[PDB]
Amino acid sequence: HHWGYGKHNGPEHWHKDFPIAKGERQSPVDIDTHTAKYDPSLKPLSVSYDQATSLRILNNGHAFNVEFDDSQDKAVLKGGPLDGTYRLIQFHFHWGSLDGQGSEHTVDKKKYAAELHLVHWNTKYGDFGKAVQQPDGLAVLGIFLKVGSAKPGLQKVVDVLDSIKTKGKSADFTNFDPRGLLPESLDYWTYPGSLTTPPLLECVTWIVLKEPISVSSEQVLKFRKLNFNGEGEPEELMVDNWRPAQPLKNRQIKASFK
Ligand SMILES: COc1ncnc(NCCc2ccc(S(N)(=O)=O)cc2)c1[N+](=O)[O-]
Ligand SMILES: [Zn+2]
Repeated sequence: HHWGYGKHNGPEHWHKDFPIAKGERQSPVDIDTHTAKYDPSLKPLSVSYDQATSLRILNNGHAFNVEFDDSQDKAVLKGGPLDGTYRLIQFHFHWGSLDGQGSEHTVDKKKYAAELHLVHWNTKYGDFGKAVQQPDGLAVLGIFLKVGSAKPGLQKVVDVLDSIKTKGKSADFTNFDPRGLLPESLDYWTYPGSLTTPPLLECVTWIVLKEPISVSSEQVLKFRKLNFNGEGEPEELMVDNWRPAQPLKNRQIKASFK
């Protein structure tokens, strides 16, 4: 009976195994754009993805991760609100059963169809596993998806999904360029928070871009054809794998723009 997204093991249940679920800096949150403070000391975000080396794509039973070689400084996030250098390890998405929901963060209570998470770890901690045990260990860049025009740079990901339909399947996934998933503007909001899945560790500086990317109806339909279950178990479509907004508690959201 492990965690998941259903009535009996979904987000309302997580605090039983992972008590920090009710902690002081949980994610996601609703971004109240009128209450977010413009911070003219915030730097432009530096996204340096020119040398990213993707390796593999994996269905883990919750989402699918595109994993990268993070054994060298190749795909790094820095500046913005960050001190130092954070290395890209994987990206994944959260999405809905319908285009009206699917994002984890919301903007003035608006849900988007999906949300992309590019996960990076602080190089001062030497690796991902050590980084998640630190309050400034990860920087996750979050990008909203709306449905409209296709995102050409996403198609390579959509086309490999039928090869990892069920939990525990993986495939070869080399030479994927994550620059193709970025909107034009790097204007962002930022706040201190957590992983949005168990173990829910409070180790994340969240950087959420204001500008969503457009993906087609066909592209997000292919996400919804994935499965939560393993091969040869009853089919449970992989949809609605998002945690809802959590209390802001004692925190400020900063804006990099007016
Ligand atoms: C012991 O090490 C680990 N310790 C904690 N969590 C781990 N896996 C969670 C990683 C994760 C990354 C990002 C997000 S989100 N949705 O907030 O972007 C959620 C979970 C691992 N690990 O399996 O390596
Ligand atoms: Zn995520």
